[PDB]
Amino acid sequence: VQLAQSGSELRKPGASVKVSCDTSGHSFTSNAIHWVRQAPGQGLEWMGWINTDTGTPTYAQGFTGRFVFSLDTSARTAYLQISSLKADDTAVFYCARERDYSDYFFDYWGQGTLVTVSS
Amino acid sequence: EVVMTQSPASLSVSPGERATLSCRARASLGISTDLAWYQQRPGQAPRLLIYGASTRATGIPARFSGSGSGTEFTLTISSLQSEDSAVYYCQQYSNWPLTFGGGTKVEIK
Amino acid sequence: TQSYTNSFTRGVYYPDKVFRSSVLHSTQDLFLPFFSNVTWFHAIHVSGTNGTKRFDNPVLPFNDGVYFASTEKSNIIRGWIFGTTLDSKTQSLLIVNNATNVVIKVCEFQFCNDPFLDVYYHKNNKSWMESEFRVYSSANNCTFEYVSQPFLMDLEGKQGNFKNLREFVFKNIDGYFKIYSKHTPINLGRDLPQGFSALEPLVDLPIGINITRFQTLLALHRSYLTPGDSSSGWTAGAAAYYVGYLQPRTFLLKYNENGTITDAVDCALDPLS
Amino acid sequence: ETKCTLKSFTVEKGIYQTSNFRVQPTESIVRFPNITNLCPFDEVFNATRFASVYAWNRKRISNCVADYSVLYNFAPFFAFKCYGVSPTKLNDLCFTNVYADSFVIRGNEVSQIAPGQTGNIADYNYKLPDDFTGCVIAWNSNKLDSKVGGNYNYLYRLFRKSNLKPFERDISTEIYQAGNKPCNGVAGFNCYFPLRSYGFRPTYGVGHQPYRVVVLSFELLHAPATVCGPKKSTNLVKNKCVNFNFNGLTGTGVLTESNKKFLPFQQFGRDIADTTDAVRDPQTLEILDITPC
Repeated sequence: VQLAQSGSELRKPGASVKVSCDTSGHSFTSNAIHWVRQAPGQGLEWMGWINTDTGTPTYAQGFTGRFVFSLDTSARTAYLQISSLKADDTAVFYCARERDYSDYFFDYWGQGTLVTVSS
Repeated sequence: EVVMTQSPASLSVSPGERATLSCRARASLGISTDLAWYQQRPGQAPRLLIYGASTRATGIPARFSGSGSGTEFTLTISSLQSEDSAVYYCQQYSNWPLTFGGGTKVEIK
Repeated sequence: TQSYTNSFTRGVYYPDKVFRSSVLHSTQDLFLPFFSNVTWFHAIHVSGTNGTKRFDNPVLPFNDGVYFASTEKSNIIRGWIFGTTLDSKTQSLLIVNNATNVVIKVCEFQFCNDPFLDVYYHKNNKSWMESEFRVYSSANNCTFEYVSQPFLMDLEGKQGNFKNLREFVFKNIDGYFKIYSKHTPINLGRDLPQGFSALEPLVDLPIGINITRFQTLLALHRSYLTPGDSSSGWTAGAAAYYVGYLQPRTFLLKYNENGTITDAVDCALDPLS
Repeated sequence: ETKCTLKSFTVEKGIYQTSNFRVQPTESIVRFPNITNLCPFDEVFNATRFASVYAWNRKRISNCVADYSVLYNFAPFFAFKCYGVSPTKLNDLCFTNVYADSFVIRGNEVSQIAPGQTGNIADYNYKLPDDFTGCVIAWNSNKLDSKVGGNYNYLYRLFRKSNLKPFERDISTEIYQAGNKPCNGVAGFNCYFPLRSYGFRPTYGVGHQPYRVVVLSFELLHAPATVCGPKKSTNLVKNKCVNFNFNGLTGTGVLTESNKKFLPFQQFGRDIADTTDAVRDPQTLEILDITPC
């Protein structure tokens, strides 16, 4: 519901950005944690997820190649990496977690992290 | 794949009046009430309100009530307040090109 | 109320879906003979305080195709029922038209009691009329449906003297059902105008069965244009409900240079013909 | 040639009429019938939830155009077993009806899914006729249908009155009478509950892991076609002598255009000698004009 993520960050264009999501605060009966990207003035665009406890990423049509999915050693926190930043690639990234197994509704959500690509 | 359609694009009605948000998905054989409703306040992350056909998640106020089956879905919120001014999204988890709607911006007068 | 009148040169349709232009073609198919008589059946049921038993839907044999024509405003006549006994021991068709849909099905319908009428039957003061339904009583094992776009439509006419006369002809051979429809404008003064018009194919449906019965579902919920008399034998009246029977005749059409049919001649009417 | 058509080596003076002069055609174009709506195969091949093996769906799919060349990427199937038709020629065949069904079973009973089999799954759960035709598609689904702790979402019946009929589903719920004591219900000795639950787990090897199987049933009855193939080949030609594979013409001409105000629902032109002079265009609906060499 109110999961913790990283704070707001400023990155130069073309660099890499580090995004995290705290999840160990509760107990989840799910093997998947998802990430959501929101445009500044448009609707949501689903980006993908990474298989928790397995480490197998899942990419979308337009969110592969430059978008990197990764996990931690303890397999409790989720991280998001984006490289080759462009001026129009700025967005607010959110972390979401589902509730029940084989149930794919995002019941729990992170606090949100905003990154800016400017000078 | 499925390009999920949401209309109207934006609504701004007087507080205290039910606002129907048409959420129709291009599903030929239907979705079997596999719909989820998310409300995204500017800033913080979207919050899930309704999962499934009409039943809501734990802690979700009874004002947010939705319905629908197969292709036609409708969400009605009773007694809109100033804290409900956000953008509502609906998702169909039937197949696995997981995608959301276009997003309807709800404004408070 | 029954009356008879001539059917001079109406009841001709495009034989095949093939195109032709400026040619004289000869065909052989079921057709309505020229200068034949068509019987009129009228409905009389109005007023709430006063009234009489309606019995205004005679049931016709439907022997080897029929010709249908009626002049109304938008939706007075609705749907058609076929079958052989129209009971629970036989199958019966349930072609019903809706506001923006048409419902066609075949099933083992038991009873068809009555169209729901408030017995108010007064459109002279209040003319709010819809939502009758409840024609058949029960269904049985059947999984056939033809939910589709409605067939008959209303044509807007202004300043009076602009009404449309519908024409439907029904064909049932080799287990298939055929419907030809065409809307003829200009119905100013002649009940059956003279001239020439042609019908066009609309739909086909593989029904089957041995249909030898035909029922009409006129909506008596709020009717109008209801004169009455004791006409019988061979007289004239007013019904807005036309019935004609087809015979296997031979025709000869005069295709125009635009591809349409302008003239025709019946090959067995007159020795000159 | 004059000597050859007279069968002599000497020809007196005069004028003779030898063989005919004709321009031979070139190239070739093909078309497909006037069907455009595509078949939604993604629901059956990819679904979020699957019913039990006893609750297998018997659904009807038709009134569309099936594209079998796109389903190869929709599932990691490799077997693709077919009985009455070659796997390569499933596109250019026209069928009135298409049958689709999906259910979840254990891996050890996957090879048993075939005509002529008997036993655990071929007599109590799923049976097929001897004259079956079509194809069989199966793939592994261990990573998305198994739980390490235990998955009880799938139930299978193992006690039944007899072997159920093929093409049928038995969804009766009762306690099998397996003893002289009256098995009224609930449970008890000699009264066993037939709905044993699966225990899919990653610890299982090959045979016990949860798999997924789909079979498509066709019949070549003499009924009008409803779903067929696509394919375009050549686009069009304007002024050339070309062969045809159209929607009922198969002509050979120099068809350029028709400027006549043709009636909407009329395709094939004719003349006083009953000769085809018009073609309905499947795409632009533009009438052509037959003209010989």
